[PDB]
Amino acid sequence: DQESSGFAWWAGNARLINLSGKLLGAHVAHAGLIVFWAGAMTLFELAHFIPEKPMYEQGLILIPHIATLGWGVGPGGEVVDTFPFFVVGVVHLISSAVLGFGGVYHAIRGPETLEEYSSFFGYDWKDKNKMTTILGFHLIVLGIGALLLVAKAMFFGGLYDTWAPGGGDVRVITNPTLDPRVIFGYLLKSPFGGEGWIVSVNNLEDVVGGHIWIGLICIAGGIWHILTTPFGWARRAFIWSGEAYLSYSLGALSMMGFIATCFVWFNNTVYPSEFYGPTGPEASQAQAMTFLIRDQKLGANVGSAQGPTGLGKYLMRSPTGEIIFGGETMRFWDFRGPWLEPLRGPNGLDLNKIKNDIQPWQERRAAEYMTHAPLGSLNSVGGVATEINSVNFVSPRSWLATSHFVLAFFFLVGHLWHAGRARAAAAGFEKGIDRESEPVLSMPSLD
Amino acid sequence: METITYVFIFACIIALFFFAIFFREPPRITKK
Amino acid sequence: GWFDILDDWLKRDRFVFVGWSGILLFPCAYLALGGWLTGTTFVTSWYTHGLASSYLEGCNFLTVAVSTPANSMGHSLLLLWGPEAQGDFTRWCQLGGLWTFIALHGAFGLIGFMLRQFEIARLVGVRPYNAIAFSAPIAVFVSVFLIYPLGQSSWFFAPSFGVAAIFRFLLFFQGFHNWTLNPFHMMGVAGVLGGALLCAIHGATVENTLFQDGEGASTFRAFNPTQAEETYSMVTANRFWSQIFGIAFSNKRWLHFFMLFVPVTGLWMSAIGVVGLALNLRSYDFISQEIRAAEDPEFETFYTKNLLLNEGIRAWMAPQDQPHENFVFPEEVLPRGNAL
Amino acid sequence: VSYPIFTVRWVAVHTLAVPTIFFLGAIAAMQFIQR
Amino acid sequence: AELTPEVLTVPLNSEGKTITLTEKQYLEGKRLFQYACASCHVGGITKTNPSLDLRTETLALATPPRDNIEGLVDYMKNPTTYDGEQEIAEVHPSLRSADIFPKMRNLTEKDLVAIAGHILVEPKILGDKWGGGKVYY
Amino acid sequence: SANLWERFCNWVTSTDNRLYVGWFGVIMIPTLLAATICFVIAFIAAPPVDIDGIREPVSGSLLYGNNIITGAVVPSSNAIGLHFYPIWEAASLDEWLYNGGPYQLIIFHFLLGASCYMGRQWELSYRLGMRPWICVAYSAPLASAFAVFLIYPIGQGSFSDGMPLGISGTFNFMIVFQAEHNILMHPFHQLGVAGVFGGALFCAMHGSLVTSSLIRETTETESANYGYKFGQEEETYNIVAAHGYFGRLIFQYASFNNSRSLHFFLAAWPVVGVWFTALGISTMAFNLNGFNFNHSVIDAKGNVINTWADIINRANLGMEVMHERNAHNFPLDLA
Amino acid sequence: GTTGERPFSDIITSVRYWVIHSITIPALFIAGWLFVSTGLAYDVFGTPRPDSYYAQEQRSIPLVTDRFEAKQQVETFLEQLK
Ligand code: CLA
Ligand code: CLA
Ligand code: CLA
Ligand code: CLA
Ligand code: CLA
Ligand code: CLA
Ligand SMILES: C=Cc1c(C)c2cc3nc(c4c5[nH]c(cc6nc(cc1[nH]2)C(C)=C6CC)c(C)c5C(=O)[C@@H]4C(=O)OC)[C@@H](CCC(=O)OC/C=C(\C)CCC[C@H](C)CCC[C@H](C)CCCC(C)C)[C@@H]3C
Ligand SMILES: CC1=C(/C=C/C(C)=C/C=C/C(C)=C/C=C/C=C(C)/C=C/C=C(C)/C=C/C2=C(C)CCCC2(C)C)C(C)(C)CCC1
Ligand SMILES: CCCCCCCCCCCCO[C@@H]1O[C@H](CO)[C@@H](O[C@H]2O[C@H](CO)[C@@H](O)[C@H](O)[C@H]2O)[C@H](O)[C@H]1O
Ligand SMILES: [Cl-]
Repeated sequence: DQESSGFAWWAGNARLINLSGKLLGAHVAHAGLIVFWAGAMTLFELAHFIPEKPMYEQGLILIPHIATLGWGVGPGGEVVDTFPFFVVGVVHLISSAVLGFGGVYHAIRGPETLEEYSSFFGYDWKDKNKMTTILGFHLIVLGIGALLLVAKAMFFGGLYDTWAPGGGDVRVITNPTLDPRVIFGYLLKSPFGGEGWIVSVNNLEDVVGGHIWIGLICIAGGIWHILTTPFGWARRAFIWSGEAYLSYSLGALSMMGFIATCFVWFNNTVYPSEFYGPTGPEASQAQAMTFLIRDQKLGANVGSAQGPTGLGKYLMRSPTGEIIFGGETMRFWDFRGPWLEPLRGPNGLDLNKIKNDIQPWQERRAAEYMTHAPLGSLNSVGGVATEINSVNFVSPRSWLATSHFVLAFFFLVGHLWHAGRARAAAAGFEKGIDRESEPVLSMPSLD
Repeated sequence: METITYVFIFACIIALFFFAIFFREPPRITKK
Repeated sequence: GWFDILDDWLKRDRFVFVGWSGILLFPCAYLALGGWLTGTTFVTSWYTHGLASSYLEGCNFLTVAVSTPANSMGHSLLLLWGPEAQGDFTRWCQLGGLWTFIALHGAFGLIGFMLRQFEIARLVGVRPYNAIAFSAPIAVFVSVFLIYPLGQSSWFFAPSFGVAAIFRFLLFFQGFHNWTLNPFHMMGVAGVLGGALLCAIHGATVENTLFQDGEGASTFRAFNPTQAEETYSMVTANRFWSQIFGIAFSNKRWLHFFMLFVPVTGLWMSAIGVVGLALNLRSYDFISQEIRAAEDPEFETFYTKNLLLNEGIRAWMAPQDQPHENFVFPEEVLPRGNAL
Repeated sequence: VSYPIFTVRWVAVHTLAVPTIFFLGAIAAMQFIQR
Repeated sequence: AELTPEVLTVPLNSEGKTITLTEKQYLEGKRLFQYACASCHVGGITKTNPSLDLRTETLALATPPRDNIEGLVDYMKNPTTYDGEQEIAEVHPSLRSADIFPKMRNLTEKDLVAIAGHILVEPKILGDKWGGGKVYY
Repeated sequence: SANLWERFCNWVTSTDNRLYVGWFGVIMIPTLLAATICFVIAFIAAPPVDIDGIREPVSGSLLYGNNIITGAVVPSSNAIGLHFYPIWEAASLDEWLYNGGPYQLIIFHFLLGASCYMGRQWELSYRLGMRPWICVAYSAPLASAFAVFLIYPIGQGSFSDGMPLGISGTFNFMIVFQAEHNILMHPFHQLGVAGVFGGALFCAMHGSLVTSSLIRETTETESANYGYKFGQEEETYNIVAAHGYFGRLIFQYASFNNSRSLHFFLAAWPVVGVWFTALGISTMAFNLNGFNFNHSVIDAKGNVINTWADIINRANLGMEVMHERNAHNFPLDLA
Repeated sequence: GTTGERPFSDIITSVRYWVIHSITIPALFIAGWLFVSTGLAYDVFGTPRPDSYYAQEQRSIPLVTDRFEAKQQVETFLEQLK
């Protein structure tokens, strides 16, 4: 049916731009690979998982995702039951077979096109309505999902709240922030130091609350598109084609990819330092904690200690007056964390609490996190580039963040590429300048 | 004295830029 | 006459053209490549640099290398049958005979190859600008792997053949010669960096300024291997750049000559800079800067900063990097900032 | 056509082909040396 | 140039008596030392307090003496300050505090002996490297 | 008036402008004029900047003792970190020039405009009926400025760790980088140099092959260039003679005969390589550094047998141990 | 577009080819393998065995210090059971 007199081999999948049916097998077969992975990897992680040892010290990145939703863990991120892990893993792994079946089926047996084998499923790219509608269906499926989380947290068990009053623990959220003024406030937050935008979310109420809003707002738009067609501008503005639509979704993922990179790198809440590693700033903070703690025991008055530059070996002031840790760590004075907060006063680190309220669990927390900063090599040798071999470790936060910046990036190229193609395809010149009517040749010389 | 020399050459390169962009030889087709 | 028969045979059009040049090229080119591949996996650099340097010892593709000879050897050609090795092969290996082997052989191999271009050019009847161009890489190899160490104490300070073993050559040059601050190295990079730009930029300008000569999307097939019309709108390209950059080509003959010039000139300059580093005639400091830094302790530029980085590189490396000097730097003498 | 066997191309191909495999064999063996 | 049983002969107790480890214990210690120490004691130093190292001499002047299997072993069970005038099991991994330092839960007397042996054997092989820091890398 | 705004949009978008001020241009032209104008003044007259937040001003402008090679525009303070520092955030300019305010005003406007510059490289191609993608080639060098001016700082927690705007200031960025990340030992940088070396290489190959196989139409004492007229129908060189020579240098199937496949390769190589180099800096911005083979090969007793990888570590320690003399107060460099 | 040589494609497909190389290729492989595994390579290249970098006690390097009497000096380094 389709061969070189369609597209070139290495652009093969573009030969499916107009075979709805087969183009469905792909998406159903692909969606299989993701479940397969998710499932197959979880079991791989669990197969190697050692209960009495930090998750971040085991190259885990899925078990910690489950742990956050309050599963198999308890006080301080202590692993209680590995069953929920095994479950989530096998279930996915199975569903991968189910989906994979459909994919293979729709791509090599079933109808090569859909429009005729059922007009409901068959579709037309330029069919502004079918499009607005299918989009509408998916906008609801995703919306239900957003609530599927709100449920697990409020009814089915909770989530891992590291800020837990009694100290990190699985907690049931029964008071989601629904106040729009606050929820949407986040979107109006600067993305720079301090005000961190979305990534500044720091308590589960907002997380849960906000997801409540998204679920509804999302399904609402799902119905709205089901029941409509793009207006006028919406039409005189966009390009309506198979590629153009792709592109738009490409640029969309890219952006979400960058936002994700920063979330796992900066956020403490939805990414508990207990399962992942300590954050970049969190670790630099802990070094200051550790040594202010040490030397203070040797009889040093941290409050008045003067360092080489005359700035304050242990404590100094930020640009707006607050008391922070000194040293290069002055750049991370925006770090907040369960272990360190009880030392903060209304003006920042309180010299009295630091002087006699430091608790042992904090001293060892600071020590732990200090010696587990997110520094490591490709071959997984934890530490600074000049370090010695021995401690095989690279923070999950480093792995996640890099992988996703690469993907996020290439996708932005993907966007540019597929969008550039769509605009030339539409107007129609994505295959060359018309030897005959060469546009440039009809334009006045600027010379 | 040095500052002046550095800025001068710079100022000269920018002048060049101008003339190069706006005072090139109009690029003529076929009959050249 | 046999000569013309010998010729006849050589200049015969095979799969892999031999030619008179080949009589020099292939023997060498293969020996050079061979010696490397040999040492990389079998010979060590223990008796030479106190370093493991082959797969057989545990090195991976990055850490392996054919290390230079001892500093004792000096500039000795280190011939298999010379005063050093004395005909013995294994000793030769342990004294780094394999370095001058790869070096000197590959050297002739670059001569042979350029000659080849010259010979094949002549036969096929085309202009030799492919040979002129290749002078650039010769210069680099010649000045760096030969002229340089010829100015130093011995072959020991020439770049050792290997991946990592080359990175230290880089770090060394920063630390000891403050090479990055050299006008010639800069031109060098301006050319290589600028050359890799023309490359990319011209390529894209062509692929996105093409005429349609086919009905397919994959426009590759739509090309006439047999000349005729220009395959891309040279006229459109001109207008594009003339409006986005302000300047734009308009004489493919020049646009292409320019592409030969930029990177070949760059490498030539980077060579001269090194020919000067041989005598240690480096571009290390700016005297006016040093004088002000001496009298005034609060004057600080990104330059002074760098020089301190060099001091550290030299002090912390010199010991295991120049074994023949039996350096011993007490912990208290080692330059270091606070805490680190 | 009636193509020959031992040709110039063949020689070359082996000068690189033969040693290579001999090395890949050597190296493959090193993966087991220890201490 | 090898790890002879001659090198694996390290002091067992304070009264001169010695014990001889085996290439199995050694490797095993080395593995355990990585599992529960490297984190902070990589290469014989101490990241969260660079003033105290694992150099045998340092352990010799410790109080009580911690430069023999018996010593280090006690330490891994009930840790103290260099003068021994204060127990630190609360902020230093040890058996009496495995609830706080899980990595120490598995650890059995067999394991503690290996880790201890490693500490006395390493400097024997590496020498100055073991104690010092980056200066010796 | 057919309608002012209707007209405006026709001018902006006009393909008859000497310089195509596009839609993207409307953002570009201003941001780029600010970046450029602020830079030039800074570089010439700005006063010392406390780059490391330790009250130890680094003067990098001509009028304050620098020359073209040393001079630079210094990065915002470390006291500032990633915080936004617009002029209206300072009690005074004196305060703004001391904390390295100019740096941000410049990097932000530049990065902004240089992106639109890409957006424009698309637009004009559209208004002219030519295929897009050129702008995608320019995504590589841009994706680098981004990596070196923004990603790395975001990753490291401060703009003071972004690459300075000056010659020597850049060498500083490099030398230190190497020490903290051992970049030379990272796959992505290597791919980077392959692309750059390769590019220059290929740039020379093409350049010569073509120039050497030009059809004669010029005198013996006449510039061989005149043999070409702007707006020619047929080609100016024998791409069949070119391929004929190059195919014999190496061997036929290892040589291009399709000008389109030649030029795709010519563009693909450097752009792909630089893409990786940019991803390298953007990746080592989260501390996933190069291979660490320190003390890998050890002998039968346990002794450490050095490799060139170790000689590299010493050179790195020298850099580590000496950079930022007075900025560190603790053991580990986690920032 | 052609020269005398028999089009690789044909050869890499000829059952004769494999009938020959299924023997030849693994042949060469097993040879080199043995070259390493029999310790022969170590002697052909004077490369130290894991237990031959230093003498038991010594921690010094066998650095060759003078060209002409180098070979002689190297031999002595092997002496101290290095
Ligand atoms: C959202 C996902 C997405 C989707 C659905 C598409 C879909 C499509 N793309 Mg786009 N693309 C994307 C993202 C996406 N792309 C991104 C992020 C980029 C930037 C790099 C591109 C760049 C791109 C280009 C440059 C081209 C397309 C083309 C096409 C069309 C044909 C497909 C094809 O050529 O397959 C054939 C696929 C291959 C030959 C596979 C190449 C393999 C990759 C490069 C290796 C990745 C490495 C891997 C991770 C390593 C594993 C190790 C290995 C040893 C096993 C198709 C409509 C083509 C077209 O004609 O345009 C309309 C085309 O030329 N795409
Ligand atoms: C994309 C996200 C992602 C992330 C963040 C991780 C993260 C992690 N993985 Mg997982 N993994 C993934 C996807 C991912 N993985 C997939 C898709 C698979 C199936 C193949 C696996 C299979 C897998 C296994 C089997 C294992 C891990 C392990 C690990 C952990 C150790 C990392 C490591 O050792 O890397 C080392 C890896 C590299 C240095 C490879 C870099 C490769 C890059 C992407 C290639 C760049 C080339 C480019 C594409 C070339 C194209 C150019 C051309 C077109 C011109 C780490 C937590 C390990 C673990 O759990 O042990 C503790 C482990 O054993 N992973
Ligand atoms: C994400 C993965 C992916 C997916 C889902 C598809 C999907 C598809 N491709 Mg694309 N393709 C891909 C990657 C992918 N491709 C890549 C990387 C390249 C570049 C090398 C191409 C190049 C390409 C070309 C050149 C062409 C396609 C075509 C097609 C379509 C027809 C399928 C076909 O020809 O079967 C042929 C059938 C077989 C020979 C059988 C293969 C075996 C099956 C599919 C796998 C069984 C899987 C598993 C082992 C069993 C599960 C069983 C269990 C559930 C019980 C189909 C929509 C064709 C098209 O345009 O459609 C008309 C076409 O011409 N593709
Ligand atoms: C991506 C989603 C997807 C989509 C859109 C389609 C679409 C289509 N399929 Mg395929 N299919 C899929 C996945 C999908 N399939 C998978 C994974 C498999 C493997 C099991 C198959 C196996 C398959 C077969 C064997 C056949 C089709 C056929 C068809 C076509 C006829 C319609 C039909 O079967 O109605 C079926 C009837 C319904 C409308 C009821 C479905 C309701 C189920 C029980 C619930 C699903 C629940 C869902 C998971 C949750 C959403 C709820 C949420 C909103 C709250 C249609 C084009 C037929 C065909 O080729 O004819 C042209 C056919 O014979 N499909
Ligand atoms: C993600 C899924 C999704 C998708 C793909 C679409 C897609 C579409 N929507 Mg729907 N919509 C959705 C979800 C979705 N919608 C939901 C959940 C709701 C309920 C709130 C709506 C409500 C909705 C309405 C009320 C309308 C649409 C319309 C449209 C169409 C044109 C939109 C447009 O021109 O935007 C481009 C818009 C602009 C010119 C404004 C650019 C300014 C943005 C908002 C700010 C700058 C962005 C910045 C980069 C982001 C940073 C974050 C910020 C908070 C600071 C398009 C088909 C329109 C239509 O035609 O209806 C049928 C329309 O009137 N949608
Ligand atoms: C034809 C190409 C060729 C060339 C140019 C070279 C060149 C070189 N080889 Mg290589 N070599 C080659 C092929 C080639 N080789 C091949 C195929 C092999 C594998 C067998 C080798 C194996 C090899 C080894 C094992 C060694 C070299 C070495 C060398 C270098 C110095 C050797 C020397 O002093 O020669 C002197 C030159 C001549 C013998 C030419 C004499 C020519 C005249 C016309 C003949 C007169 C002869 C007559 C008897 C004299 C009358 C005078 C009377 C007073 C006695 C030199 C760079 C050495 C090295 O690399 O050192 C570090 C080394 O050890 N080569
Ligand atoms: C480091 C990067 C770099 C490499 C690896 C490289 C490589 C090559 N360039 C060639 C050509 C060219 N390069 C050119 C311009 C440039 N080339 C550049 C940069 C490079 N060029 C730059 C920057 C330019 C612009 C000035 C031109 C104009 C040409 C050509 O015409 C030619 C070609 O054919 O194009 C494809 C090929 C010549 C082959 C040959 O002579 O075989 C025969 C000789 C042999 C095999 C002897 C090798 C001997 C050397 C001296 C010893 C090396 C030692 C070991 C074998 C190598 C391992 C060591 C490393 C790990 C460090 C070769 C593939
Ligand atoms: C179309 C196409 C394609 C694609 C494909 C795809 C995409 C596929 C998929 C597929 C899939 C997606 C599949 C899946 C499957 C699955 C399965 C088959 C599963 C199973 C499972 C199980 C069995 C489980 C269980 C268990 C447990 C629970 C535990 C223990 C162990 C075990 C494992 C046993 C290609 C490219 C080739 C080509 C062209 C065409
Ligand atoms: C291309 C456009 C060119 C026109 C633009 C205007 C450029 C003007 C640049 C300033 C040139 C003068 O720059 C200035 O020169 C004088 C010497 O003459 C230097 O010397 C100055 O400091 C020294 C002490 O260090 C004093 O003893 C001296 O009296 C004082 O003039 C200044 O430190 C330098 O800043
Ligand atoms: Cl510095």
